[PDB]
Amino acid sequence: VQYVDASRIVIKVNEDEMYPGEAGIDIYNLTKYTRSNQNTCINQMPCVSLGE
Amino acid sequence: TEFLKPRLVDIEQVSSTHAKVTLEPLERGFGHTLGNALRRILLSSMPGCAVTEVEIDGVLHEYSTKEGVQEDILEILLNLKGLAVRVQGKDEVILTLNKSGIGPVTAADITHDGDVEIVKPQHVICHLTDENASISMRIKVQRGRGYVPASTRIHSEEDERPIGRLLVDACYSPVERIAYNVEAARVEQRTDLDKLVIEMETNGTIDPEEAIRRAATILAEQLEAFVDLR
Amino acid sequence: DDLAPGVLKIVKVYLAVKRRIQPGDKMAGRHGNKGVISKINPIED
Repeated sequence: VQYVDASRIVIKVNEDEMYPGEAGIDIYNLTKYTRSNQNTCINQMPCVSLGE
Repeated sequence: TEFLKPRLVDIEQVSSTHAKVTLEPLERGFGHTLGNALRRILLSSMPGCAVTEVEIDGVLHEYSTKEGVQEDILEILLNLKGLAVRVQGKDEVILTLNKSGIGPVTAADITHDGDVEIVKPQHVICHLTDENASISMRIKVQRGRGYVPASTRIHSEEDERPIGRLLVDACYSPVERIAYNVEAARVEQRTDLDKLVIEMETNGTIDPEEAIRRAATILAEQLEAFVDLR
Repeated sequence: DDLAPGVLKIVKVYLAVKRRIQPGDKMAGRHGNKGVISKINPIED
C-alpha cells in the first residue's frame, strides 16, 4: 500500500498478480458521506494502515 | 447520643486513575447510607473540564474529510471528546495543536500553556500519513458538570460566535466508576463499627480527597434546607 | 453543465441531521424482542 487515502487507497501490486505491461497500481475510490435510498448514510472508511 | 465521627485515614493510590480510599469510623448502619449517597453525588455532580468547540483550519463541516490523515473528522471529534484535561486557574482556555510529518498525533503534541495539564500523553488523535500534510486545530476547554449536548447548546450559547467552529458534545463528569464496601472495622474496644472503602475510578484529572470533600459539601449544603427551615 | 432539457433551475441541497436516541425510538435484538425505549436513566440509578 501507498495510502494517500484522504482521497483514495493506493495499493501497490505484488509482481505475481501484476501484468507485464500496464505496470499498474490499484487506486480505490472511497464513497464518503452520501445518501442511501432510506435516507441513511453510506460511508466507507479505510481499515488498513500505511505500508501493510 | 453516643455517636462518633469518621475521618479519611488511609488514601492509597493503586494507579494514577484507579484509586481507593477508606473512611473510618462509621456508626452502625450508616455505612450503606453514606456510601450510596456519596455514590449518587460523586457520579452525578462533579466538576471536570472537557472539550467543547474544535476549530480546524480549512474544514467547513464535520462530515468532510482532510488531506493527509487517517481518522476522518467525526473520528477526530470522538477522539477529542475522550480527552482528559486539568486546568488550574481559568475556567475557559484555548489550546493549540500543530504537527506535520508522517506518524501518529498523540495528545502530547499540544503546545500547552502554563496552567493546563494534559494527563494522557498517549491519547491518539490523528494518524498523519503524508509528509506534506499538516493539521492545526484550536480546541476550547470549558468547565461544568453533568451532560450538556450540542442540540441544547445550539441556541443556549449567548456570546455570538463566528461560523466554522465545530461543536463537540460536553461530557463534563470526570468520575466514571465508583463502588463502596462496608467492611468490619478493626476498633480496639468496639466491635459494632464499620469502615467504608470507596473505590473510585477517575478521569485522571480529579484528586480523590478533593472529590470526596466536594461531594460532602454538596450533601451538607443540600441538607441545610432540612436543618434550618423546619 | 450536463442535465436534460425542460427543467430550468435545478438546485439540490443535501442536509444531514444527526439523530441520537430518545424516549420513543425503537430498538430490538436479533431474536424478535422489539422495544420502544422508554426512560433514558442517569448513570447513577
